[PDB]
Formats: sequence, C-alpha cells, structure tokens
Amino acid sequence: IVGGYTCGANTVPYQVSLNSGYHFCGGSLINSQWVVSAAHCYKSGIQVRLGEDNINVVEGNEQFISASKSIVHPSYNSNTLNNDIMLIKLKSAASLNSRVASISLPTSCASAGTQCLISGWGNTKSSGTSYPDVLKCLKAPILSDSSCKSAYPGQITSNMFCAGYLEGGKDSCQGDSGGPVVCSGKLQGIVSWGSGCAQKNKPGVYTKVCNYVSWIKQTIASN
Amino acid sequence: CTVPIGWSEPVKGLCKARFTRYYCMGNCCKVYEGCYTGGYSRMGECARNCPA
Ligand SMILES: [Ca+2]
Ligand SMILES: [Cl-]
Repeated sequence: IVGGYTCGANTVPYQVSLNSGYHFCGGSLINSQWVVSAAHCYKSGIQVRLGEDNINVVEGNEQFISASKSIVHPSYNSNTLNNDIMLIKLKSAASLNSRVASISLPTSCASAGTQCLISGWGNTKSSGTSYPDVLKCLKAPILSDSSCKSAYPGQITSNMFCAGYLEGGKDSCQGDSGGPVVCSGKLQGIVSWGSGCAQKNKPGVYTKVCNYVSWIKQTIASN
Repeated sequence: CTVPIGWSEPVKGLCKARFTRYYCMGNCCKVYEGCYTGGYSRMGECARNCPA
C-alpha cells in the first residue's frame, strides 16, 4: 500500500497473508475454511496466515494453516487477468474470533464513488521497494467504468473495476495482490493489477467480486 | 550482484503479487521481488545458468 497508513492490529480480521517461505500475496477469509485471493497468486506450497499484524513477529493471534486446495477460476486468463479470482481451502478450519473473522460476500455490486478500505503488506513505495512489518490500509473510492476505461483502454473487462486516485500517490502495490477491497461491510474487490503503483492517470484495478457469487458458492459446495 | 545503470532488467508485471525470483543479469543472478514469472525460484538454479 502506497500513500496509506497503519490499520491497527487485527482491525482487518478477514485479512490473510499467503506465505510460501515469505509473504507473496494477500487474501480474504470468507468462512472458517475458505479464503478468496487472486488467480495470479497461484503457486505450490501455500500457508495461510490469519490473525497477523506484524508478519515478521509472532504476536500471539496468528493461526498458521496450510492451503489444502488452491482453485483458480477455470476461465482465468493470465494475459488479460480476466477472472482473476482463486479460492483456497484451509486444511483445518480457522478458529473464528474477534481477530480472525470472515468478511461478507456482496449481494449486489457497489457503485461509483463508494469509499472502500484496501489493505495489505505490499510495497509502500511507488519507485523502489519498502515492505512493511505491519498491515497497511488505504481509503479509496470506486471509480466509474468510463474513467477506468479512459485510464486503461482495451484492458478493462466487465469483471474489473478501478479504485483509487488519478493524481498519483495512493494505491495498492506489489504484495497486496489477492487482498481485500471492502465497501460497506462487503468484499467487493480483490487487489489485481495496475500500471505500476500510485502513478498519475493509472489507478488500481480490482477483480469485481459481485460477479462471482455463484461461482464462489458452487466451488465451496463442490470441494 | 551489481547491475550497471542502463542494463535491461526484467519487465515488471502489472499484477500485484510479490514473488521472489532470481534472474541472471550479465555475470550474476540478482533477486527480483514483484510480479515476475521469469527467472528461477531457486538462486542456485539461476546461478548455474548464469551467464547466458
Ligand atoms: Ca505476526
Ligand atoms: Cl538455492
């Protein structure tokens, strides 16, 4: 997260870190046995870390659980990043408590202008690299589809939305992928891609979770 | 591993993952952190393929 602030320990209790010997992506806990992340974060050997604040210090609220299944959307396109969504099943159920809690799925899509909360342990610099210990947060608005397509002509599908800023300085960044965009108590987005981070005229692009409710439900029911 | 100014480094991916990859940059392998699918996941596998 570039241009954001410290969320505060366990204040984003649905935020998870995906770890394969190091933090590589985020995710969002949607029930005691399932995490939503980005399909482009797929790799072998994922451990889900729940209840984290400082990902480099054991603070006592962590739950460390292996990913038993990591299921990309079958129509994920690795070139266009369309359908950039993945479901991870936990080998054992998370123990839900005040610090480890699920986030509600949307019933409907969010509208332009809604201010959402975007979070992660990604890079805090738009040039060069600075990875934080503690979880960072950014308040950012959903942009109109036409503004999103103005920024990224030919690149925005119906399964994507832009959120953030056009004048630079505030965005998600590398290491934030897969993590949450939460609007009105609902998981509306997944950190996906953008032209760098926090660049003028290039807001972040997010997977539009409201389009995938049926897929998520059916995937969970069948796996 | 020092990469000289002006050298062509790996193209940064648009996705927002932070993978750790090792790429051969001239004589030596250097670590890259970000949306990188190329190079190698293990330093030693890069090193035995560097230079190339
Ligand atoms: Ca910790
Ligand atoms: Cl090695």
